[PDB]
Amino acid sequence: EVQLQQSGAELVKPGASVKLSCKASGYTFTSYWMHWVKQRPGRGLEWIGRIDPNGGGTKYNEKFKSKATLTVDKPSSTAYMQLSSLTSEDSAVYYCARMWYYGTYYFDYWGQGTTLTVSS
Amino acid sequence: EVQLQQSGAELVKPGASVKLSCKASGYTFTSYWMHWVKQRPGRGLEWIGRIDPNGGGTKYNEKFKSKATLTVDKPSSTAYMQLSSLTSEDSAVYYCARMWYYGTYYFDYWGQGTTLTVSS
Amino acid sequence: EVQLQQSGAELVKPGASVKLSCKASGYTFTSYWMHWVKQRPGRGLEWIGRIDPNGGGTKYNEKFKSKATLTVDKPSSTAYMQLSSLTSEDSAVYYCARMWYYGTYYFDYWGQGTTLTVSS
Amino acid sequence: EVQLQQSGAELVKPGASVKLSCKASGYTFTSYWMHWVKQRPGRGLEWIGRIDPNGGGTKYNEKFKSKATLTVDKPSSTAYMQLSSLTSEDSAVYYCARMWYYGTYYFDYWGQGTTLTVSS
Amino acid sequence: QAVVTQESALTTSPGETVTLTCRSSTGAVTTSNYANWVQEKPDHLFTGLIGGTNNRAPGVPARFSGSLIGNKAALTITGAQTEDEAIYFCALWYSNHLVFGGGTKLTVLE
Amino acid sequence: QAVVTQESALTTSPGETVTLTCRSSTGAVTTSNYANWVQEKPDHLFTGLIGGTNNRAPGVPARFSGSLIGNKAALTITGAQTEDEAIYFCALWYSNHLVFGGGTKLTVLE
Amino acid sequence: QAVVTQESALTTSPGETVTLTCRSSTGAVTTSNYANWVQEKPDHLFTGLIGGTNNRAPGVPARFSGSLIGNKAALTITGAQTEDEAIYFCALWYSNHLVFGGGTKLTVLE
Amino acid sequence: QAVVTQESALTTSPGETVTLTCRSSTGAVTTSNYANWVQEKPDHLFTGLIGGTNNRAPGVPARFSGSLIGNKAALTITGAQTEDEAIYFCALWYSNHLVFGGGTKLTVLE
Repeated sequence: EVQLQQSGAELVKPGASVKLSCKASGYTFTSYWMHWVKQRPGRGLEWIGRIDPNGGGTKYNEKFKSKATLTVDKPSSTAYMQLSSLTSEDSAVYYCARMWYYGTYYFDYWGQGTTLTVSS
Repeated sequence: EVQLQQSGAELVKPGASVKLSCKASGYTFTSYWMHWVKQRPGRGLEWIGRIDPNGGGTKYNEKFKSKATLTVDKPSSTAYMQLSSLTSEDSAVYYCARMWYYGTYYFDYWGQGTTLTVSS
Repeated sequence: EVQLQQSGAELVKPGASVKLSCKASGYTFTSYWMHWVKQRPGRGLEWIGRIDPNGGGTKYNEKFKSKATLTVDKPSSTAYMQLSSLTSEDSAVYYCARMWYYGTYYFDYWGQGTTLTVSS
Repeated sequence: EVQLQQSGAELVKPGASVKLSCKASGYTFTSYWMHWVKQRPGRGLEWIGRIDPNGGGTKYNEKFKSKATLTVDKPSSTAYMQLSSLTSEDSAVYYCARMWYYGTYYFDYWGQGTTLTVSS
Repeated sequence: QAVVTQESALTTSPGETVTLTCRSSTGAVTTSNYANWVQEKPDHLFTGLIGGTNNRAPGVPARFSGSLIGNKAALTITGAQTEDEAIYFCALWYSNHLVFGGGTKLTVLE
Repeated sequence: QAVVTQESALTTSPGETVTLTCRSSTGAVTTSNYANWVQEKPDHLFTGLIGGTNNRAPGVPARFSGSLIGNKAALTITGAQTEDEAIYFCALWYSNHLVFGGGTKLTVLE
Repeated sequence: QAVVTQESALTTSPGETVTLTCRSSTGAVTTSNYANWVQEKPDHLFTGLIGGTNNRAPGVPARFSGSLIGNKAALTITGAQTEDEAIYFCALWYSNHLVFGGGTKLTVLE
Repeated sequence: QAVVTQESALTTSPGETVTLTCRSSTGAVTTSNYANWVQEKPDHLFTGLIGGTNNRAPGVPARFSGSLIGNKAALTITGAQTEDEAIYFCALWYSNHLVFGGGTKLTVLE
């Protein structure tokens, strides 16, 4: 209210490719920009990228660009993150957050974060 | 009240075969169908199968059917889950839950879940 | 009050030999028998053995007897547990508890448990 | 108030060299001596060393002296700890704490501790 | 294979109304999915709240109600209390077994 | 070898009565098993509540009582309070050592 | 590459005022860093509190304010309440992506 | 090498008095060990309570006192409150560095 929705937990194994989602109550992404924050103890929070549902335009870091990925199910209201070829250090709790800056209006609201378990 | 009972924690090593139980206050399984929910961070909750104490009839997933297993001690009131040939990713907290759908009457009551430690 | 004392945390590496202690406020062990409960998620609680400070007499399980060990610093008031040749599954939280059964009088009081970290 | 500041979490991989910081509200280190407490379950708390910002003078343990390191950003107010060639057991929560003994005045105030994640 | 999707969390205040949703990746959720909402509380405590889309378990106020909205199953919570703060998993029936969502975590302020 | 079994958890409300049970896999629990019930609280805090089947430790109200029902040992809790929310492990004596159940976790609402 | 630094924690009492700071390792924090302060609460619950250095999100009292002090970005909290006990992360904008501090954890007594 | 030993925990009730002790494995604790007692609270929050055997940090009531009993250093707590529930680590000085006990965890009921 306005609330954002990710899955509890997902299980994957090294070398496999998994995808996490972020919905809006909401109604739909785009527009209300998308984030993916990674949380691994002490480290706390990492970043990843964004996606332009209307027709593409993602942005990450020199390190993320391989595994990184950002997307949507515009005919519904979903946003997506894909870790291709996961590793045991991919394991973590990735947060999704929207909106703006691009700058619609005018603050993020967090999800709960999916526990990515890798692997056994 | 009505309460369901599983063991605190069990220790096993890879390639070994362990078995977890689920009792009822209760009185006995069957009937009041059985579940096994697996919990591993982010992933949250997985499923496994059921058992027909009166004379067999378990059901799982294409992936579970190997390690999967569902049972009872009808002369007492126990339900059972057996992980044959465990792995380090078998490690988790497996929930047991009953009843119905089959559809006796008319909701599940959870256990506390056994911590399956694998291994050291 | 009456309170029992173990160390916060101890760090060891595989193949190394470490020793954990259990004191009494108290005053001293013996007599007021000694326990060592091992805690590893789901598994919850395991056992280990006892020691007869006055002049020896420990008892464990067929599996414990190798690594197992139970002792004291009678000239002070300490009780002891020694894991010889630890492994990565030795890692856990071991509880110490006293007294009786032998049967002095007439209930256990727990310690807090040492976090055994193995290893890195 | 008076408060001390370390980073949430840092991610590193074995053989890599990372550095953690400790600030003061405060204003600056030196002087108000520096500590680094390592926390790994059961083990609880370990130590590491100190640094003399004015012109060097660190002190650790026979075991720490390799990986150990203590420093500052005197033109700002930061204190520093560097783990060269980290390992998977370097992983932990390292606390920073100041002051005194040397003995300015006259108690430590803790930070929150950085989660050092090693590695995946 | 069957993947269930729900919101990863929703926040709220006591007295408000929050709806949680549940969709299947093989088509529309339907009555033969017998959508269940089981409440999970800290230390892995699981309780079936609703089953068969709209059926309340014993000891559950009718503040909790479930339904099918379009092609999604929904759990609505009315007059949200503090005690409700919990994870709400969706478990759907596909012929002979159960598939679980990742669980929607609902928070209050407080 | 000796495996001890107990309920993995029980839920309740303040004022109710809940019984916890404990069975051996080598036969009937008996007096020479000297069944113990030690209460565990968060952060691994362990307290012996009852021992020798029915013997209360000092500082334990007689709300807590233990016994043998048939071939099972039992711990009954009467007038359940909130403060009682804890794990209840069963530790049985087999000649010269102690075997522990997985611990029954009891919850209140609240 | 861009490393963000903040205090690893600050302690306080209800009614006091605490300032949290945020510095870049590539130079002075500036308006084009659009410094954000997002509040995190237990169980990974994240909420954007302030953005664009000084802009409050909806539902945020003006007790929370942000700014640039010299070459540092700052978040000041006035009339600190208990409910404020949380981790306060700083997220800075570098052209096309976001870099996060390790999060400053603020405690009250109580 | 220098190993510090303390009780792994102590339990109590509000208003009581509990003493925590600290011994060195190289001999008697002495004034040149400058025994410190730093309080740790959940989420790794550390606070120096006492130093130099008997010296209280600012903002610490004289309910907290430290000393040397025989060959042990001691921290006594008088009129124990609830808020005191915490881990109490002993850190001893050996010439040029600090050695820490495993921390004594003190509980109240409540």
